Amino acid sequence: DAARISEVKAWLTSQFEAVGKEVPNFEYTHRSITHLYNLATASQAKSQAATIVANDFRLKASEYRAQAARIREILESAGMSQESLPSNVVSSAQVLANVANLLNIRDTELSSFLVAMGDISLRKTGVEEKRAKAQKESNALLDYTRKAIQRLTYLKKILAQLEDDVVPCESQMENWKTNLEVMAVKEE
Amino acid sequence: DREAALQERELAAKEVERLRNIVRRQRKDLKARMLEVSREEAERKRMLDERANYRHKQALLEAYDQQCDEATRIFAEYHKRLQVIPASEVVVDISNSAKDFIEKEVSAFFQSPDNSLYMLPATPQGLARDPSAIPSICRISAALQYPAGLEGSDASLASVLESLEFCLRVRGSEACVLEDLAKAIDLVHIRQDLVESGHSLLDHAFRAQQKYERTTNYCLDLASEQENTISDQWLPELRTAVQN
Amino acid sequence: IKEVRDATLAHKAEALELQRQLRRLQTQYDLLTGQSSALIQGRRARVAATSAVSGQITAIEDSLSARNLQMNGVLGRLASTSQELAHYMLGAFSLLKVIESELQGYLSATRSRVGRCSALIQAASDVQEQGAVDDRDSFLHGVRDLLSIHSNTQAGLSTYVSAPAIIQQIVALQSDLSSLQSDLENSLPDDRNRCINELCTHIQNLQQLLFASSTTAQPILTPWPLMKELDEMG
Amino acid sequence: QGAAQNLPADVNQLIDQLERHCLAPDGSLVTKSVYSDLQLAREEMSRERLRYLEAMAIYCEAVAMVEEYQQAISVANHGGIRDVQGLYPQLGLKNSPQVYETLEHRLVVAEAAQKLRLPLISDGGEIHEEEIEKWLGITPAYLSYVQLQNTISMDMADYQMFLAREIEGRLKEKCDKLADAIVDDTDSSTGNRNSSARLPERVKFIIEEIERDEAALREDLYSADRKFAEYYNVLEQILGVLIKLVKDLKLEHQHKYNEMQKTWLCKRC
Repeated sequence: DAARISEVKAWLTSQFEAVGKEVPNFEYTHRSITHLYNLATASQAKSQAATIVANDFRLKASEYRAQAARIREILESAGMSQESLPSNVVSSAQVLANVANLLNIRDTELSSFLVAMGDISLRKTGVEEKRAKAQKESNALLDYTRKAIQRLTYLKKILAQLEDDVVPCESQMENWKTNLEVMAVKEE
Repeated sequence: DREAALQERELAAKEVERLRNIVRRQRKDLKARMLEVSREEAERKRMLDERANYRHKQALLEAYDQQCDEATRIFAEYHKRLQVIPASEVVVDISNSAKDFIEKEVSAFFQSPDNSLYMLPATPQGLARDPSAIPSICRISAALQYPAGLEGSDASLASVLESLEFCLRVRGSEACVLEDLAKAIDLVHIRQDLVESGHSLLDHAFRAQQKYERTTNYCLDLASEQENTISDQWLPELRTAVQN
Repeated sequence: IKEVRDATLAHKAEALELQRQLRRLQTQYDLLTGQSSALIQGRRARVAATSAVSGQITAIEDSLSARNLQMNGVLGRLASTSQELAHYMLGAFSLLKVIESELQGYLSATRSRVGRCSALIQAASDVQEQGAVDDRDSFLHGVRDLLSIHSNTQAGLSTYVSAPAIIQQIVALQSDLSSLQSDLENSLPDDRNRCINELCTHIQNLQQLLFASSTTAQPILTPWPLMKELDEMG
Repeated sequence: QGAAQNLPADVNQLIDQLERHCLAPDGSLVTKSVYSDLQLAREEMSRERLRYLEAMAIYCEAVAMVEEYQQAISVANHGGIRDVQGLYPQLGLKNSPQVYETLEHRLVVAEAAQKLRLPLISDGGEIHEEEIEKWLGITPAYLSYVQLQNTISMDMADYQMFLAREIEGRLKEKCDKLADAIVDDTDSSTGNRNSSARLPERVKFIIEEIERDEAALREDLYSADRKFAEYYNVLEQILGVLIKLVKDLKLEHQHKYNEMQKTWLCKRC
């Protein structure tokens, strides 16, 4: 907790409205302080991760712009096609790569075909089957929970009385030990 | 009846492996083919630079041809007229030639393998200047120039890290690498967070298994020895009555 | 009967699902093969092109190598004019001026050689280059400095380790990522699923013997004497 | 496990607002910290995308096809009887990007000098950094303004036609086959030209899933973790009451009942 009070005091300068959030936690945290510190540590890591990533992409964007205008000479180096440019080259080059352009076409010089089918499938085909096969157990875990849940209710159906019956059981038995000495004298 | 349903399982349970198995064996072969072309399409690149710069040298040859044709033209007639204070400036200009001499020889010796190695940032001049891209080489270019790091040690500093993240490259071999550059460090945290999920349940589940294989065995063991004893005792409880 | 059909057909659905995945695979493999296959022949075409360029650079290098000496000659012939002046019309001074212009374009070598000297030091610091680059690469270390949060004790301390990091912290990148990778592949599921069954065996043995067997014996073996001696009690 | 279930329930009390209210800090307020710029860069790229890779998606063919004359050269020596007249028509399909090569001697130097900083005049604030460095590093190349003309001398026979053959044809199929094997999945019949212009959405359904669906899977597998946990509780529950049951009642109460009754059944004994 001594770690959270340190960094929260830094976050506190920005969590101005969150007081209505924090104030309710301090009524319940006793069993979750460590959890929220575990949340706090990982989240604090994500922040500085976000800060680095902001710089990384921003520069990575400003330099796509430079290298972009470098290769744009492919258009003008064929400048005789300026009148027919939009109908043939822009139309095709956009209507395919436009969505893929941001994350999926940067290496079209060496992996255009490679990514679109192989690598793109390598992700989707990698994740879909593994989850689906993982879902075959998981939906059996729904089964294993479903049977388990009814086992609990079916089990508690008998413990619905057995857990209550012990108090009757203790009283309906211990009376005998009081008389046992009077019993122990009749065996003669 | 039972066999008919079993057959309905049979048709499923003979192809089921065949689909994944044929797919996944190809999956690994596909992966190689991607990289196994990358290093050779790279050869095109490293080859391309050879073409580019040498083409520039062809241009330079034509250019210096165009700096010598007139230059070598203009001297002769003045030389011929004399062959057939201002002396000092010529003389110190002669000293200029003496250094020019060897430094025209380098005009050729520039392309000694030394420049063949200087070609690494040179042909793509935008990648050259340290005071312009010495951080950019390690952000924008690293994803690109990675494989030559095994030969060109300078890039290795950005490659070996990836070469140890080679599982990360396998899942993003060509273009997806540039985005995990940001996301991966969180992904490991998320995986760390996931194993912490095992921690958040093992923290008290271990005690359960620890608790039970002790507590359970007591009950198992004690009940056994109890049962094997009282078993021989219930029968006597009838022996007391059979005559009575 | 419906219970089994679902169980069988549900696996058939998995088969049908997987069926799509196979058809999702072969068609692109040829295109994945083809364009690469064309590249492989491109090597052979490039095998010639590699000789082609060599036959080009040589034919051009040997030209400038023949002219430069001729260029050097005219200056070496210009020295004779200097030696002629030493032995003793104006346009010879415009000639001198244009030779000075050559010095300007000559210096292009100088701007290159210093660049050539850039490689001559960019190579010398061979395995040390990572440390010298950390001065303009701190962004890369921060990634680890984020990874250091996996080591809270090393969180702040990892800041100054950035210098030998590229050769030393590499192992932390390896061990951490490789472990949490390897842990993911065959510990994150496997150990967790494996562990889980043990609790299932715990409900098992308790049920099998402590509950089922214990309640299967006592309530059946007990009632008989209860009624028999009470029978005499009547 | 009565108390053990109160604990997560008690934790659930504040964790509830950790979800509805405090997720904004980690997912919404971080914009105040840095996540605005990151998304501005992410949105900035969404404009770099429209600018940049349009040339890349066709540049990949210029330096690839242009190879087809590089092989032609050596053969076209003893094929020298034809090299010249074989130039113009054939290059219309196989070797038009030759112009890049025949002009690479300048454009590779000119692309960085003029074009690399000229997608739009807004780069005018950085024209100065490019020039002060290029004005020196490019000094050897600047002396090549006459070589460019000589290559342009006969290649001019090429800069009037190739629009109609390799520009017209090579890309015509280029987009399709690349688009095909993504719509062959379930809509093969429409992949020819129909689902082509519709491909960006169709592929986006895969690109987006590579970020949104992986994240959805993360919770699917993370929920599966919760499934194990909630599965754990119920099993941890049932046994937690079975383990106590035998010791508290069966071994204790059930045994202490009958072996005491026996002395009553077997009392006259």
